[PDB]
Amino acid sequence: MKNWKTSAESILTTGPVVPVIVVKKLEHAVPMAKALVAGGVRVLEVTLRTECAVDAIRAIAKEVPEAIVGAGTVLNPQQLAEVTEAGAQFAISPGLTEPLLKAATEGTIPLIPGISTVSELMLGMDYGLKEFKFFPAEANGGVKALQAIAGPFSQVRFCPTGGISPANYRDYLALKSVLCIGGSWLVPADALEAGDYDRITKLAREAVEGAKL
Amino acid sequence: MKNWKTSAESILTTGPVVPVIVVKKLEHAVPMAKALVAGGVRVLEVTLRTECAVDAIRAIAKEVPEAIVGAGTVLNPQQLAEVTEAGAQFAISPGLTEPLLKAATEGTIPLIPGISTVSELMLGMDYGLKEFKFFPAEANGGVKALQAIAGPFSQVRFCPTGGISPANYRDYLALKSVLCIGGSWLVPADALEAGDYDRITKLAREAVEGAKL
Amino acid sequence: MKNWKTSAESILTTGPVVPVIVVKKLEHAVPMAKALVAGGVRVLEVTLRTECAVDAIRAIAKEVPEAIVGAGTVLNPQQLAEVTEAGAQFAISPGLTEPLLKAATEGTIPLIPGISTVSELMLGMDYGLKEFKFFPAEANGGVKALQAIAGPFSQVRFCPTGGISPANYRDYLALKSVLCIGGSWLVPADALEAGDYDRITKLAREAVEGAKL
Repeated sequence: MKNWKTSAESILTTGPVVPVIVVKKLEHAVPMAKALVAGGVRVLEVTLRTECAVDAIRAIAKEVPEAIVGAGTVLNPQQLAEVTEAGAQFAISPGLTEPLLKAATEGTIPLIPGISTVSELMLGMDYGLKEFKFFPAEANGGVKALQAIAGPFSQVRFCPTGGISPANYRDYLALKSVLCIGGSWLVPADALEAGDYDRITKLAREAVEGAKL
Repeated sequence: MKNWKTSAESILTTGPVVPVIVVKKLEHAVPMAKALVAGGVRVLEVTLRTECAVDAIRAIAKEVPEAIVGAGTVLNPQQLAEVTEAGAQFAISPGLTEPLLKAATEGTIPLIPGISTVSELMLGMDYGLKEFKFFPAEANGGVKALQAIAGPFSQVRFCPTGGISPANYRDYLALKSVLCIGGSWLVPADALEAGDYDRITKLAREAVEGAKL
Repeated sequence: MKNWKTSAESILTTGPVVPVIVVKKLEHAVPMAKALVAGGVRVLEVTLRTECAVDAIRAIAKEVPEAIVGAGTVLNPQQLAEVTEAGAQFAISPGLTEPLLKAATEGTIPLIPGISTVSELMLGMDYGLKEFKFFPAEANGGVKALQAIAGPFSQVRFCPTGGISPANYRDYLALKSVLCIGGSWLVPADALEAGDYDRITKLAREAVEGAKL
């Protein structure tokens, strides 16, 4: 993608699972990141759903070089600019709009936007993108929906997210159109609100092993 | 929003139910509006699906000032201008497009447009909107679908419509992201056609009563 | 549209079933085509999902004059221009984009674009289209979705495709808003390579006979 030195494809094929992270207390950012890395998970999506989000991204970026940190829930060019300055390596949006696609295209980091319909995918393809997030996965119609929607597009790859759990992420990873999935079970709130990092690491390891066929 | 004296939020917080009205005979418009008001329902969405629709809005605005009358099935700038001229206090659309959104934001009355996906939600948000219609609610996957779609957006509120009835409207009204719902059961075509306003008033009163949470 | 001698309506109203074709081997096109027509199916959608696609359209348009040959999976003004020159009589897309919609109205052949949501349908209507593909049918919310849409748009007509087979195509065909159905069951891959045109004619024949309501 001309202006992106790091391809969206490389972000999505780094591992089978990209954790959708919600960090409430900035102090838990780094240890949580190092914990995930300890469990074999290197691409971390920090969602812009909390006050400390961007700060969390900046911290992880400077302190956990063994992890590729990025931003999630990026809804517009303003937020894209913010996470880019904070050090995010990639951006994930739950959906897409032309202003976001355009600023991302002209930007320096890869954006992996979510889509729910073929028209949304085609719009994204008009901007040169080939990797997308399928969100909300289950609500969109699960594996069947993704299969139909991926049908007429052989070169497109997806990262299904939304309703994905240890019980069904294998069903998605099995699809040839899928590169990886997104899950929020790796960094449970309760576990993060207790400093139980050993628990996080184990969830990552299980997530990675549970993905290997 | 800057140019709207009456906020979209105000429209949706007025009551738990917004009747989606289809009036075929102009002469029924006023007594219908009075009957609904009598039942405790005053946010009246007159859909642009019949020739007398615009005249209906005008008649109601004039003869039943106590009701907050507006337009539905507004598909483009032209129609939006036409109903605004006719006295509609708000506008509802089953979906959205940039031309409609831009014209609405430039206009004087709130537009509460329908979306089905996150990308459509984001487009509306690009124009500053925060209140939306979720249509067709049931066909889009119902409550589950909406919760998934509303997940990444805490400040957004909805008015789901499409397949909602006394049987399930409390399922929607129970959600934190839902302010109210739209339904067509308060004004059955036969009742309206038969000038049976007692029935309409009863339906409205039962609707308001059953929505209590 | 102003520049379509053969309306989209004409295409969709020709027969009850429109086979979505994927031709891997040129030279399989004509025999397959003739096989379909012999069964009573004249409208053939050749999807741009293979290298020989464009060649198959030209080959079928030359050796089978009665068949109404068209292109499928047309995604951008480039593929549209290509198929048009190759002799496609119409174009079908999985979804729609403004660039594609614009080039279509400027072109010479009718475009029947797919839509999944009311917002996408409205975009298409902003370009004057009245006929649309409903894809992916099942995932979109199947029959009930379509009916929900008929409310605000009673003049729009659809050709639903995706998850439709003899077990359910009648459920769609029964709807007033439906002109015809799209399906792939008329030409089973195995049957093609096996050179079993008889099977194709029987499937096509049963398709038409089964549609009679």
